[PDB]
Amino acid sequence: SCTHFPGNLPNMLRDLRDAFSRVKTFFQMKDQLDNLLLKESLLEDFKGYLGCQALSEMIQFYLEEVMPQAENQDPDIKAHVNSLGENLKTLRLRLRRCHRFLPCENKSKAVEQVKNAFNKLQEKGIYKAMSEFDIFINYIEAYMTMKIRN
Amino acid sequence: SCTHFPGNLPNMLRDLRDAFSRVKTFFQMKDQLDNLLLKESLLEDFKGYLGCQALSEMIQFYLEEVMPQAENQDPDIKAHVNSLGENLKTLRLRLRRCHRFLPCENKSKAVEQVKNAFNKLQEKGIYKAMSEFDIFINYIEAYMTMKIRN
Amino acid sequence: GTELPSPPSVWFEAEFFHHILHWTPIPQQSESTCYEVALLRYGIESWNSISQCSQTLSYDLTAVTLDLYHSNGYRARVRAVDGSRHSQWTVTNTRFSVDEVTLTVGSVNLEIHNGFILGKIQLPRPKMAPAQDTYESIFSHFREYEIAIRKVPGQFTFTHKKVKHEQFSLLTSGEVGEFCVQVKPSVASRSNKGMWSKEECISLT
Amino acid sequence: GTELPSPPSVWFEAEFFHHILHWTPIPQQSESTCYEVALLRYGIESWNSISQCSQTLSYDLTAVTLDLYHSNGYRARVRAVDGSRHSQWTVTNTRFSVDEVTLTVGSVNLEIHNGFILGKIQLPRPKMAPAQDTYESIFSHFREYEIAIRKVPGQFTFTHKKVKHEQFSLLTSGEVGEFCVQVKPSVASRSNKGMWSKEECISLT
Repeated sequence: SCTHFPGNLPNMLRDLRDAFSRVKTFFQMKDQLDNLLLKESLLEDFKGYLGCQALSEMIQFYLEEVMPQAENQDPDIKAHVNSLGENLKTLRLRLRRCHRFLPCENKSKAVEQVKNAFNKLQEKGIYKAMSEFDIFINYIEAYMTMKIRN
Repeated sequence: SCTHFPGNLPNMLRDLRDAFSRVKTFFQMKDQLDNLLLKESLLEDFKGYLGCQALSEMIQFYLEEVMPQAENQDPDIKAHVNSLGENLKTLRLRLRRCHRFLPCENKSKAVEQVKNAFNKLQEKGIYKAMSEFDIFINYIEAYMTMKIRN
Repeated sequence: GTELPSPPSVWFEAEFFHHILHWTPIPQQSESTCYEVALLRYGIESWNSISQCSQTLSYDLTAVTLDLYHSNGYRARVRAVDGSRHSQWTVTNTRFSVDEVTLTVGSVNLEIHNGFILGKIQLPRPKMAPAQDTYESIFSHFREYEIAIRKVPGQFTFTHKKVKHEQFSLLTSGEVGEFCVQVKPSVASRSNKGMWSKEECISLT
Repeated sequence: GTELPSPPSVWFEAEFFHHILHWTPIPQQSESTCYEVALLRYGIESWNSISQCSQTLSYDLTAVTLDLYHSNGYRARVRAVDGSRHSQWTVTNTRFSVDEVTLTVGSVNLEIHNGFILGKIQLPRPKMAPAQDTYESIFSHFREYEIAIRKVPGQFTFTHKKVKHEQFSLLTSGEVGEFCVQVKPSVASRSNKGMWSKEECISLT
């Protein structure tokens, strides 16, 4: 569940950092380049209204590209790295389940029930969903006006 | 491109409705049930802060499940229905390319360049991205504080 | 023949708060025969009878659908009644929503100024319309109008202009005479049809 | 042997704005030998020499890293110099960021009230710290403290309490005597280590 986020996160970030220091020296000794990769631009995107999408992508980036390819190269830390990954997923989870921290990863209630209601029809649902396309267009047009007007 | 949306949309919704009326009678004559499927709850989600995600999902729902399975059943309108689909995609496109109408479908600039910069390294990138994990955690922790504090 | 034929078809024909139901008569109907009008509100499986017997081919369903522009529409049906026998119901093919309301204007008064004439498009304000539901309220944005101008001493030709306000102006270049105007409304996002307004001229001289 | 050995290792040891570089000496070094301290700012490929020759095993790098808590950290290196010969550079293994700053408190004064004593945790305000960069400013939230209390006439034992404010209270149940206090700070989201503060007692009697 979610206590619409009071503060359980602090410790989760700490767990993350704690999980990192066990691979810190390794990768930092290993990385002999001095240019910054996570440009402050990333931070400005995070501090931007596309932020959520920025945060989800980067998190996906590490869990899918980076961490996987790293444990790939040197299986020594493959353990400690994977653990940082589990530690990173436990973070994401607690995020997309509360206080508008990761809305850009949350399924929609209505869209689920409406999908269930449909699937529970079949032949009949394929017809009622299409014959309601006008209402659909209407809702979309409503969503839009919530931006071009009050 | 995008003129950060002045008003080119009106006509796009009209094109959509115009595209629909050519299948309206068909599906509406065919659908002999009188219960509402697109419950007003969907509208409230659209009018909710998960709205964007609600709108993207429904649009995906029609283009992937409904319209495909409908043209499936009766290929007569299979043409007119597909056209409403092209007409619906032209709508979505113009939406996720402007005035914060569909941000929940937009890639992030930073996350792209940073991915390009990485891929352009290889062995070296796998190390510099991991040795910067602390900065990462820092940006995330920054993103968070933009919600638990000013 | 032990059965009474059903109305060939039932369809709405509506203007802003002038939602009239129509239907073709059954083949060779007697005068003792009348039609029963029913009404269904989409989203609620419940048919209601508005008129148990109407000796007409139309019925003003306004009063029972005043919350149309704030709904998902209706469904109507009609069956013939003669004596104790009646027909199967004939229901409208499409769902009557705001999409089947023919747009129209209330009126268009004009004024003669200088090198031009200016007109204001008075929108329709039907009595049956609950005050909260004005035209500008329902079709909040994208309202447009087609303007047809005709020089009176002259032939039956028209100059067409397009405005995006309920107010406009027309250049009276120089010539005098009279100028007859008629407007057709639309809403740029809706594909509703519109009806040209009643002529409306003004004596420049 | 035509070469001069390099310092076994270089590592930072820092407190809030007390960023000191350390390094072990080269095996059997002469007194004519000194170390040269260099500095790199992450994100800029450019090494700078802070000290061309230091006859020590430490160097206060504060002044040249005052914008640490608003950066991505540094990298330092040291090489030995004797005559005209020097060693390869020995660089810190990790990147010195805010993660390697040992937390500490400025001071903790106490007051005797009633069934309790209350303490205020004065945070560190080093002179070298540019006014905009206060402790509460850098570690804006999640600041916590470990409190160790010791009854003076007594043995060397401690009661441990945990507070989440720079201010706290301790119940003086009844007994008199004296109460010695020491605090250890942390930030719930960071995993930085902390150093227990200097004893700080108060004469209840």
